[PDB]
Formats: sequence, C-alpha cells, structure tokens
Amino acid sequence: GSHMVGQLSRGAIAAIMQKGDTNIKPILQVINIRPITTGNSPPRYRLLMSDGLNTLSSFMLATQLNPLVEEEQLSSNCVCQIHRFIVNTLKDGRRVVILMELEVLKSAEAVGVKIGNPVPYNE
Ligand SMILES: O=C(O)c1cc(-c2ccc(CNC(=O)c3ccc(-c4ccc(C(=O)O)o4)cc3Cl)cc2)n(-c2ccc(Cl)c(Cl)c2)n1
Repeated sequence: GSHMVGQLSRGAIAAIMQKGDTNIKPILQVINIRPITTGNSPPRYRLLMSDGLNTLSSFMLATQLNPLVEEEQLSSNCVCQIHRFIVNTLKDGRRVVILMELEVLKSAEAVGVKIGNPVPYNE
C-alpha cells in the first residue's frame, strides 16, 4: 500500500555489510537477477537487491533455491523476506551474501516497480 518503501527493511543492507548481523530476517526487493558464468555445475544466480535505501549486487542464491528463479516465482520487482543467509569474504576483501532461505511475500506482478530511490551501497 501507500508509502511503499515502508514495506522494506530500510538499513538492513548496511547492517549486513557493516555490523555483520546475521540474525535479522530482512525484507528486501529484487531489482535484477542474472546467471553467473559457471561451467560444469548447476547454474548460479546473482541478485541486485534493495532495502529501500541502498541497492547491493553482492547476493548469490543457494543452488537449492534455483527452482524459484527458473519457475519465475523469484524475479525482478518481487518483495522477499530473507529467513537465512550466510556471508562469505573473498581473498580480495569483497563480501558476498549467500541467500539460503527466502520467502516471496509479494510477486513481481503484484509490485510492478522498483520501490523508492535506493542508491548503490559502497563497500
Ligand atoms: O561469472 C561471473 O560473472 C561471476 C562469478 C562470481 C563469483 C565470485 C565469487 C565466487 C566464490 N564463491 C562464493 O563466494 C560462494 C560461497 C559459498 C557458497 C554456498 C554455500 C552454500 C551454497 C549453496 O547451498 O548453494 O553455496 C556459494 C558461493 Cl558462489 C563465485 C563466483 N561473480 C561475482 C563477483 C562479485 C560478487 Cl560481489 C558476486 Cl556476488 C559474484 N561473478
């Protein structure tokens, strides 16, 4: 309904990347999903997600959840609650967030637009 950004967990992205908070179950919007280059293994999906204030592209989907993308329940504009995630830090210092359990609260078709005016999160 009205005040759409109020439907998203504003500040959750900073909390994940700054505080290292993994107990929260934030509500985020999917902005984009694309496959990464994989090879001889199951496909892997990378997501640009929004908390209403920030976007962050460092999300990857657990392979067990691939059917959500491939059957189109999880797609651009949908609003999701993250029930379980883990953070991994690469050798170069970048962090990636692996989404392990995810619930779609509102379908892409029921939302239909990017909520608010989130800006890219910096490191
Ligand atoms: O081609 C490409 O375009 C491509 C490639 C990559 C890529 C980069 C790093 C890695 C290293 N691997 C992991 O950080 C990892 C750790 C645990 C798990 C896991 C635990 C349980 C499960 C499960 O149940 O599925 O998965 C998964 C991963 Cl993928 C891999 C790819 N990237 C990429 C670059 C920069 C960012 Cl910020 C991101 Cl998000 C992705 N792009």
